[PDB]
Amino acid sequence: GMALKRIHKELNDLARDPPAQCSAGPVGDDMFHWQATIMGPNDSPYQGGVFFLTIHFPTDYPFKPPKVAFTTRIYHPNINSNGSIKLDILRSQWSPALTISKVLLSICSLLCDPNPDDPLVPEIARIYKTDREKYNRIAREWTQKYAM
Amino acid sequence: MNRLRKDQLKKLPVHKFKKGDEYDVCAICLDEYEDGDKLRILPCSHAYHCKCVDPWLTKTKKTCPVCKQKVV
Ligand SMILES: [Zn+2]
Ligand SMILES: [Zn+2]
Repeated sequence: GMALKRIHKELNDLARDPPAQCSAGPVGDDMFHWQATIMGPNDSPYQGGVFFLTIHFPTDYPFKPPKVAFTTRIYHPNINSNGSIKLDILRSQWSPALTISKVLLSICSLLCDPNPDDPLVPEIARIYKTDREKYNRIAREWTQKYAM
Repeated sequence: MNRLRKDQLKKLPVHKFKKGDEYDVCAICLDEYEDGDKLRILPCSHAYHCKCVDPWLTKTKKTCPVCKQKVV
């Protein structure tokens, strides 16, 4: 049973090296159910906010990707009303070499750099392409309303 | 076919691990290689535990877990 072992080893590695940009841990005693917090990157409309995410590890992890979703609402082109994320490594580009730490780093980078090419919400991607001040302002609004 | 068959898997080399070799950690299981482990070697020179990469190479995909390179 590689899943439990690797999840424990990953939690140990996160204890030894804490990433300032995010922090995660098992919600209770279900090692296959974690809760993560991603901090808003500086000089970004999400600055100052703290976004919570739920993570479910499959039983044959790391061979299948974890289910990651946003519980805190966020105004982002690639993130849904219910909170799903259009990230390749969670769907098509999953690899057994990826850790939950690398997944949270990829999510932080997607927050820093949204992907307009294939968006989960077309309206926000259009705003980003056309009106960036409106995009930054609406994301600031949403961060003040929900992330705080 | 995306996956590899077992006869294709057996054509990839298996290296016995000596303490001084070029690999250190199995990118999959994240543990350090121990003296005597069997390692599957890929065409791109990436290596893993047999017990770790063989299930991925056969059950799921035939690409490298690190560099996405197909294994032919
Ligand atoms: Zn291994
Ligand atoms: Zn490779």
